[PDB]
Amino acid sequence: NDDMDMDIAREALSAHEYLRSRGVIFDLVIVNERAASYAQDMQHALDHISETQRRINPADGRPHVFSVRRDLMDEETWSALLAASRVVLHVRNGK
Amino acid sequence: WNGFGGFAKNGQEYVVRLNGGQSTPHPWINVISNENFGFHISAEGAGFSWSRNSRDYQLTPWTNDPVINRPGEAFYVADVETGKLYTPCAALSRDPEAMFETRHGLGYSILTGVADTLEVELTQTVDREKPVKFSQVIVRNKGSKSRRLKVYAYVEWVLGNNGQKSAPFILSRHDAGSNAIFASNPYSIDYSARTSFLTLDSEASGFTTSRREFIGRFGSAQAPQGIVAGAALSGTTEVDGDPCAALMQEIHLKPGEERHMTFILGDADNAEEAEALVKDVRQADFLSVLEESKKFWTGFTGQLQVSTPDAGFNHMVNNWLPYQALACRILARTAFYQSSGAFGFRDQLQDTLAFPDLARTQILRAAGRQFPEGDVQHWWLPLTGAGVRTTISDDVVWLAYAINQYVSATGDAAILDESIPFLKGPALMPGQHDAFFQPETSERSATLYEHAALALDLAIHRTGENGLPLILGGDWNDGMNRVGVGGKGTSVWLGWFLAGALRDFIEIAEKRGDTDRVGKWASHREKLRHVLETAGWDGSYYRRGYFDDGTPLGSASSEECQIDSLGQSWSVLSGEGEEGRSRQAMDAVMEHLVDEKTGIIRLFTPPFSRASHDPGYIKGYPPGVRENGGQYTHAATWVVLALAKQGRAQEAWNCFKLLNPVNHALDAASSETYRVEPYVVTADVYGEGAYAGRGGWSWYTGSAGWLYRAAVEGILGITRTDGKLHVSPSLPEDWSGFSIRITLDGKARDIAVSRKAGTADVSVSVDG
Repeated sequence: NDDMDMDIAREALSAHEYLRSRGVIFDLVIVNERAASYAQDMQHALDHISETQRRINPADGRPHVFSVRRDLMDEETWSALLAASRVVLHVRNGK
Repeated sequence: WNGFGGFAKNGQEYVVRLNGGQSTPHPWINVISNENFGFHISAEGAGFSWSRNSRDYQLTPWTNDPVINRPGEAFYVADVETGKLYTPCAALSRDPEAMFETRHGLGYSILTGVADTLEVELTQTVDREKPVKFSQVIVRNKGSKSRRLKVYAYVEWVLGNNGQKSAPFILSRHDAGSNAIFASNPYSIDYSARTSFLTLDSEASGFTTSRREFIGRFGSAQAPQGIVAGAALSGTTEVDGDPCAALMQEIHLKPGEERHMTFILGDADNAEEAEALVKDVRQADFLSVLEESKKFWTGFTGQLQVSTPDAGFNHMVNNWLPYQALACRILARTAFYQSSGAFGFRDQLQDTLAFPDLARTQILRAAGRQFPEGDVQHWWLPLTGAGVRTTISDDVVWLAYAINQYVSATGDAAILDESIPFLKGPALMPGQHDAFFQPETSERSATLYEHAALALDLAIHRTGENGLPLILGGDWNDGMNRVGVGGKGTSVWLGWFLAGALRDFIEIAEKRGDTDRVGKWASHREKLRHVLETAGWDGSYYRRGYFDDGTPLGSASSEECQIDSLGQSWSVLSGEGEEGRSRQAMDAVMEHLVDEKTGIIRLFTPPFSRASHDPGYIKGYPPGVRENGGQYTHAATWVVLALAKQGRAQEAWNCFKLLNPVNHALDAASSETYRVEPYVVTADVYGEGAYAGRGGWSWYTGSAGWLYRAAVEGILGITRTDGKLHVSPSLPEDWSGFSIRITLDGKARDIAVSRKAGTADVSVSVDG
């Protein structure tokens, strides 16, 4: 929800691919909490770096990379997704 | 009288006695259920609660571990001053100087533990209609000084299909005005509005909804750690990684009086509905429902009573077989080993065959699931109904068998004319054997006549070049799959069964009136029987079928599956065939029956060791277990029925005594190999390898009802032909006479049968 960090995303996806290589399987979901002012810009920026990892895995459906934006999808579903996550991290409030 | 337990007379109570530390070879469970609830309790500690259906919905973890079997529900009455704990369950107390006695009755259990003059009686029962379970704890002191004790009630909340998935997403709350603990699982696929409650009929001193604080590290069920490391059970409200419920009550009992307490566990939809339920239950009484359940089970099981000289036979038939049938293949389709909560089509068709209105309800429910193409849904869910549509062949004609048997028994033609809507779906794609999807109701109503016609036409269209019905994807024995799949896999059992069904369908069609179809049925019957007597004989016994390569199955020319018994039994069970060929088939069946040393009835003499035609995944079974050349009570029940029907009664009863779990190898301690409860019938018995003589997968078997029918019609000889009870007695040489006590329409008869004939009320011949 900052748009200045633009660096923890690569570290998070690197952690995701490292853990998927180590043996454990988990889904990496990124949430855009910003409004429609720069939601499309943030989506493009994150796609430009996640397109090299969301490609289909040879012999393993869709890889464990998900991108959602709070502006479009419903607030109740957003709360449900946040609750269902076993761990929540904020780009601004930690590293 | 065994080294672990036996009966308590009348065949209505089983009492198992143990010391502190010993255990049964396997969990000796008893299942108690209702229309929309159920559980089962072992002889040393267990419990498996489910609101709507098992597997998909469950309350305690279902660890089918025969060696460990960690209990899910625990009750501790530990001492405050001394520190030595006590527990009615035998699997929790490790004190050698303890006496445990578990009584399993008709719908209830009572566990009594005596250790150092202190007596604890735990009575588990269920409430009818209202889905909820009651546990009465009675503490009795016979010493000389007043003792202070704290009663515990521990159970871990897991909801859904499997554990360690919904554990981080279970919400637990503690009621303040009511002594209750509520658990919910909003993070669920379907059952998300259901909440479970654990309640006490008095003011609970403390509560703790956490396994980390109750058991925690460095502990177990026998050593809860938190029980002895202090007593300040903190009230846990925050959601942790392990959900449970613990209630603490302080009691000070003086010698001479008994302390009574009641714990309540249940599950229901909606928070306010659960609140109303717990409010009603808290002032509801505990005994009255117990005598109500006892009276219900006594009345239902008391309709048919016997007085045969055999002590073991007088117990299974009187109460245990009908009780197991009702609690396994009627109400709760789940045991400690197999948990299949789905309504199997053939299962629901064949479960209700020894009785009256229950068969009508089951057959109408089965008719309610049918596709206009001809095929039927293999199974479905009680609520949603979303099941599967597979390529199994005999399922459609099993409904035909059920309807013709019901017509033969009752005779009411009104059931033949009922409104049953059709369904619709994506049909089938010729690259798979089954599909899930979701069936949707339609607006094309018909009656049982059109459903039977559609099923029969589907069977006719699904026929091989040799005339015998095709196997397509499989048959009753789903292990023998991958024999068809676009090929020509025929069978003789299916032909026998279809001939038996049409033998009365021609009569019912003639009564109704249809010539264009009765002519087709007559032609098909003639062709099929001509095939059977021409291409259906091996020289000394009937075959089983033919593979896609044309290699016969059930012949002596094969290296595996050389002699079968299903077709041989169904040759006379259906009714057709020659007498001499039938006798030769029975003589061949005697080959796999002579193995009295093991004491089983094998299905196929050569086990499927290697694969030559890929008869399915049976080759995956170890050689000598289940259907891989092992024993199967369902198969042998038809064998003993055929033996009784043909005339050989002495051999029939001799084989039956081998089938009866009572007086079967394990009598007191003479055969520990059996390893399974002898008061219920099992489905799998092993007779090969180092585990020869070991049973398996009891309780949840489709053989209890068939065995009851075999006893009633074959051994006892009483039958319901048309209204009046027909008596066809053939007694062995060690019974002399007996008396059958039956009730029907409120009229009770006590027919006393002597060596030849006779009746207590007045002298009359047989079939009177």
